[PDB]
Amino acid sequence: MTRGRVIQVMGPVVDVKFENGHLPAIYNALKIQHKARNENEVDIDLTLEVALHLGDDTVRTIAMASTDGLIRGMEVIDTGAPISVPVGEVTLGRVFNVLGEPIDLEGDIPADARRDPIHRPAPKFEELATEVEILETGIKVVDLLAPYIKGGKIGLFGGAGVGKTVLIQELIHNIAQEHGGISVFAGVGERTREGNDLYHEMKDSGVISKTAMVFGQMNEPPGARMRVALTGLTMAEYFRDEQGQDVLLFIDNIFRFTQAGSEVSALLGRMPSAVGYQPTLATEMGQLQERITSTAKGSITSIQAIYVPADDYTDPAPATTFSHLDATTNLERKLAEMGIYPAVDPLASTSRALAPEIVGEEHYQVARKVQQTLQRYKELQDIIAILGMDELSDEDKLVVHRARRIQFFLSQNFHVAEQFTGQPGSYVPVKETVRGFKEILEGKYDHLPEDAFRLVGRIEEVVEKAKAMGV
Amino acid sequence: MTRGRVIQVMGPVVDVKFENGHLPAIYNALKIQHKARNENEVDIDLTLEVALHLGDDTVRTIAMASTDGLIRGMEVIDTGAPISVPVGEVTLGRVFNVLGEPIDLEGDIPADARRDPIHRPAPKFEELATEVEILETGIKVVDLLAPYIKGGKIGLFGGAGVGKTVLIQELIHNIAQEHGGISVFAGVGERTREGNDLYHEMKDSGVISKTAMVFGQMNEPPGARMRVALTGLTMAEYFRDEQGQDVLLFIDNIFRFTQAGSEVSALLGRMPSAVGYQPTLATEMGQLQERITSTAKGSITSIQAIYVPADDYTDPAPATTFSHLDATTNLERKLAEMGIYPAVDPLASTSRALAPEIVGEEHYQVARKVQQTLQRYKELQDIIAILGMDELSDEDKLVVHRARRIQFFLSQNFHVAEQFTGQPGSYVPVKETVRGFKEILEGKYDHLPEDAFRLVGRIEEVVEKAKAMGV
Amino acid sequence: QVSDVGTVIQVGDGIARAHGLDNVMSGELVEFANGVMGMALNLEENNVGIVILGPYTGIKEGDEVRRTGRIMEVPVGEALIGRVVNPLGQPVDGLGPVETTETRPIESPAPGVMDRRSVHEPLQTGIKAIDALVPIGRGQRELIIGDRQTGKTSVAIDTIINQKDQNMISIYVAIGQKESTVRTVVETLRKHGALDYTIVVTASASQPAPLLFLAPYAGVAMGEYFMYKGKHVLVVYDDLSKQAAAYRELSLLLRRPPGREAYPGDIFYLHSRLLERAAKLSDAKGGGSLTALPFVETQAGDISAYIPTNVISITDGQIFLQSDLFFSGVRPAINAGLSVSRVGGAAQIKAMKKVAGTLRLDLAAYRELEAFAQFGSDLDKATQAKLARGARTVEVLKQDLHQPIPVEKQVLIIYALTRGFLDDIPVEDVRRFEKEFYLFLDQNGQHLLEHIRTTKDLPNEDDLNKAIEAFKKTFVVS
Ligand SMILES: Nc1ncnc2c1ncn2[C@@H]1O[C@H](COP(=O)(O)OP(=O)(O)OP(=O)(O)O)[C@@H](O)[C@H]1O
Ligand SMILES: Nc1ncnc2c1ncn2[C@@H]1O[C@H](COP(=O)(O)OP(=O)(O)OP(=O)(O)O)[C@@H](O)[C@H]1O
Ligand SMILES: Nc1ncnc2c1ncn2[C@@H]1O[C@H](COP(=O)(O)OP(=O)(O)O)[C@@H](O)[C@H]1O
Ligand SMILES: [Mg+2]
Ligand SMILES: [Mg+2]
Ligand SMILES: [Mg+2]
Repeated sequence: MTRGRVIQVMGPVVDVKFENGHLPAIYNALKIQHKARNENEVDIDLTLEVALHLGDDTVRTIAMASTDGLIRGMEVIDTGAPISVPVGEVTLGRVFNVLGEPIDLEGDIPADARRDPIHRPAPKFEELATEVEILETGIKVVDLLAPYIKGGKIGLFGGAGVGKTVLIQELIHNIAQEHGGISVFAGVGERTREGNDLYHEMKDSGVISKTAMVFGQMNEPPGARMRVALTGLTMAEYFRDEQGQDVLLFIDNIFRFTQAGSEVSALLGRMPSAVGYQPTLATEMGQLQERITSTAKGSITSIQAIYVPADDYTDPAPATTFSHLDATTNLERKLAEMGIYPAVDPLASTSRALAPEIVGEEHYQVARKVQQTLQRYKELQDIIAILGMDELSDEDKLVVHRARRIQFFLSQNFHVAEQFTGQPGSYVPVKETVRGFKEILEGKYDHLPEDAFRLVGRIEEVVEKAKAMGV
Repeated sequence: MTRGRVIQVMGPVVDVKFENGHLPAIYNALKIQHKARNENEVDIDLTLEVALHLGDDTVRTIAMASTDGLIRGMEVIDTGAPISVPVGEVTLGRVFNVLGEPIDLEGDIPADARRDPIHRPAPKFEELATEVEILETGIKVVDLLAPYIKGGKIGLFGGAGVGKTVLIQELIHNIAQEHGGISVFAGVGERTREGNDLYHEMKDSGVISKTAMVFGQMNEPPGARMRVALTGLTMAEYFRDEQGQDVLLFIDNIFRFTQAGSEVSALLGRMPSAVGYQPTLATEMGQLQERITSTAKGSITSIQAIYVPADDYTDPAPATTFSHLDATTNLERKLAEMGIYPAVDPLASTSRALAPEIVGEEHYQVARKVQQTLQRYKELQDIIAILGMDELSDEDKLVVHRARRIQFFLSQNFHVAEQFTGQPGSYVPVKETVRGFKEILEGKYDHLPEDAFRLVGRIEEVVEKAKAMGV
Repeated sequence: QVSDVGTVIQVGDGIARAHGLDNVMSGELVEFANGVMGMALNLEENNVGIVILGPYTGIKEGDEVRRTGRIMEVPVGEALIGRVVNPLGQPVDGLGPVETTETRPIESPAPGVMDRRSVHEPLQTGIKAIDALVPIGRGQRELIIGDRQTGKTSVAIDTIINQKDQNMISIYVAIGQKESTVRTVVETLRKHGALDYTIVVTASASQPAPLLFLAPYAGVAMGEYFMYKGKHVLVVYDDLSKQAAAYRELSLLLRRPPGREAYPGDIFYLHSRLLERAAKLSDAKGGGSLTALPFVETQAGDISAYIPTNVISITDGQIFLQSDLFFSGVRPAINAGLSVSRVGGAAQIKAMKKVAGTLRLDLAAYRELEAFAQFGSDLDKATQAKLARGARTVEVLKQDLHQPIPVEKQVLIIYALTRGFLDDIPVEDVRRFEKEFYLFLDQNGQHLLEHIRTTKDLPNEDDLNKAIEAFKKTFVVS
């Protein structure tokens, strides 16, 4: 094993030279650890990722930290293996970066902890699972309009609307309470304040003791945001293939992953394409998302909020992710145009779980009734806009009667951030919520004020709060 | 005693290679003199300017002429000094090209006259004027909506065939004859016949006595269309520096200056921006516009008629020159078509002269109310076009009825407009403009026909017009 | 003496290509043997692409550069208070050069994630609309965007001026601002008396693109030293659009590949470094705090553009200004519909949290119903009361220029019943009503607002219901 030399630097892209014979392969982890020779120099500690072979015994790499301080002629140490992250019952509760260094600040991982490669091919078709298990999320809207397939993949792609972060934060707590399985939350480009708030919330709640997270500072060079989420996937892979206990995973964003990769891929890349994006965006994203799949041994279920620039879904970067999600909540404005939040589009959001033979038709009948009563408003809203008088030239009668009032009964209050709004709330299962659904569809409480069906927990809560609120 | 030989000739861009170490500095006028050595050659006395140093003792230059007849191997003469212009009181009443040589058939300036190289740095901080006073013109719209600050900058954006030159000429008529100080007109990239049509007109009028005129027209090469503005601006800066007199400054079309870069810089080897404009567009425009400032030693009131290609205000050329003007008026082709002049946009044109603390509280009130009415009238066009007129409320029936009167009372006839039609012009005071807008505002003249307010000056003219017409 | 001396080959467009420098370290400062500065950015295989800081006329071929090994630094210190400086530190208004010697690297690591806190300290902006509807903490990153002359600079001026009775230091960074306008702003600041704490850094149009690029970094670096001291620092930008334009021009000159709309790839990795060096520092690193208000320009509020799309995803809150509303009579044209704030509630006092929790709902409902009733013929009169109340409460949310209204006087006017008291002639009463109410409180009921100042929460409403009744009786109807 010999050493290498640095030749040229452009932005975060850094070139490395090597002798013949000991040339490292692609995706190998290259590490630089020098010291200052004299006063005109500054100490540097940084690691690199191999991308290309340009011939002439040269290799083009990228960085994982700030490149300020790199000087031509440095000695480059080759490890020979891809970046490796500790796995096992050592990582439960810690806070890791892209390299695997625990910034949790309690201590440093032992040098012989089981370290596994980040990059490897996804599991093959030979054994992929097919069972459809439904998860009771405990939120009426997600359980009704498009219930989540526990084991597949769920994606709150919201078209980059405001109102996702809070939803993921609430889902963490309530789903973890539902099933105390292993949980992992990874952020590919983070509002550092939001990341710290989530860490403090988890530590206060106590669920941090049975979870593990990796945070990518959005100020880090695009190498970290390109290769961060694979750390969470690797840890989930370990916890699935080592103990069989079913694991649940979160992703804060994927579009920022694509963008951060795209910038470097175009800087050193062959040529641009699309709207200035990568040439290999589809393959890069497919190799990542295709690893999150339920298997014969165990199941991985993930929640990924997706950013969509300018609220235009024709963007290829999210447009290519649709095939990788089995339950899509197209939030868009998510009724932030109305006072309502964070409701998911009541008709556009779709999933695989909408089937009488998958959910049991006892819920499908109620889903039918709710769909029919609530879809007709916007279907005739553009007409009632002009015909907004007291006239009845339109047979929109019961739709105007119900639509807004029952849309108001599409928001939960049990564990909201009272620091952000202040309202209390109580938990609700869909099993007992179907009773309130049948009651509202048959119209027992059509005489109650519309403001009394808004921001409420359960049907008994609605009726009692309505009776108390201005009778 | 340095000599060079031409190497590479590309259109109006010419290369020269000099002796080692003895290169001329950047921005030094290079003269090419030659005599026809046979029947198959042409005499050439041509000038260049240093642009880039591109390695191996090479110099890449730009030319101020057609570059026709250059032969690879022609000898090069270096003057070692930038493009100089005759400067001082000698040039009053004269006309010059970009190079600083007269063309008015009045012989020539003596060869020993004082002269100054064009390029120079911008003023510092301590010598910038802070106070604001209003320079009034006589046109109702500019007098009221957006006053012209003396000692600031005024720009007149407009399309092709909207009337920026007419506005400039009428402003000359209104201001120049009644000021008493040095005046400078530096035509750049305009219709060439305007040179005659303005020179003989000013000679007939008499204000030619104490004016300076610089003519770089369209047919001239891109180098000339670049440097003509700088020549005129140095000629005006001399009088703002050394004599302290109040100096006026006109620029027919400063857009051509920044456009000629789009023609040259492609040959110079720079890659383009999203639009064909050069990547340095910001720097050249900034370094030119910064030399037009008010110092403790004098006052410059510059009027610069910026042209907007394709009527696109998202074009970088207008979209980045907004920050360099303290007052402006935008000319609307749509308003021009439907019979309003000078077709000054009342809602898009703004300025920092408009403030209640300066023009008066009642003046500010009148301006705000006019803007309110015009804004609502502009907004209601969708309703008017889609579902008739009398579907509005009772109030809007009067809001539109007054806005239609206002946008026509803003019209006027000009002394220059005496040549397009025989009807002469008028001269209006600001006090009576304010009072007339008031009397329209409280509906004193809503009974008069709406279309009778076109082509008037002060309110007495429209009164006597409604009197004279039988209706 | 030991050094590594280079050789300048190509000069043009403020760019110099140097060959040699066997000991060249990326990002260092270098001089061109003419007293001018320079920076090294593109360390190609056999040449160094140096970026020229300042005038480049005097440089030619053959000049030799001298290494310095100095990471690009800017002086900081307490003597900078009240100073207007070039990003290198030298003042532009004479007054003698800078005095403090403490320096910091322009490119420095951002504060760690574990060292931050849930920002729970309000900021007293003093403008009614932004105060009530879009709160600002002491470490938040609010974004302000809009069209030209929609009042963004006026909002910045009001925000910086209102800091007259707090422990705040305000840092102004005017990127691309015209020099005469910068002088006018300095004169206004001196006339209002805010130079006792303000550090203003200016970069004219005539300044080179490298300086226009480095100016915001210099400002934030100056802010960081005061941050670690334990103070609170406010940093206000200008024309990050022009900052991005300058960086795009530089990247195109250095022959880097261009991305979409000619912007280089690392624009986002640049803006993230620019913005994410502001937060709240816990006691573990000193109880400091720093908030920033980057500004972005746009055409008619069109947020489809690449730079606004890159910026809005970073900032914790976006403030929209629209000339459409601004010409309509809403002088502080805060578009309350599309303006959000990810620190809502926790950035408002225990009184504003009580009173303003319904005002945004009422305004949204007013716009919701008036969208249906953009025409007022044969409307359903049952819902018209809320339309009237929204119309007569939106009138409250505006104030004139150079008028900082204190939160204590603001909370009474935006009280959840003050949005719903008499309003006998609301179309014209309320404007003079609020001024006469402030004078009435300051001459008669100063104790009422003294309780609000001392408690940060509402007193018993009857104790102030009496004052409201007395003021209604005394005030002359209109
Ligand atoms: N104030 C005005 N009164 C009457 N007619 C006007 C007025 N302004 C413009 N016009 C009409 O519009 C025409 C515009 O002529 P002008 O040469 O000024 O065009 P322009 O828009 O400045 O374009 P360019 O400079 O490219 O020729 C005039 O010839 C005249 O017919
Ligand atoms: N709320 C307001 N009250 C009073 N005057 C205002 C208000 N907003 C803007 N103005 C005035 O309108 C003009 C707007 O200019 P200003 O530079 O302050 O705005 P801007 O949107 O920041 O513009 P710029 O494009 O230069 O950044 C000024 O004359 C200012 O005095
Ligand atoms: N569940 C919710 N309940 C109430 N307000 C909400 C909710 N979700 C979002 N909001 C509104 O949006 C803000 C938070 O938006 P956030 O979810 O952080 O946006 P993003 O996902 O784009 O980061 C809150 O302060 C509030 O104004
Ligand atoms: Mg988020
Ligand atoms: Mg014309
Ligand atoms: Mg402004």
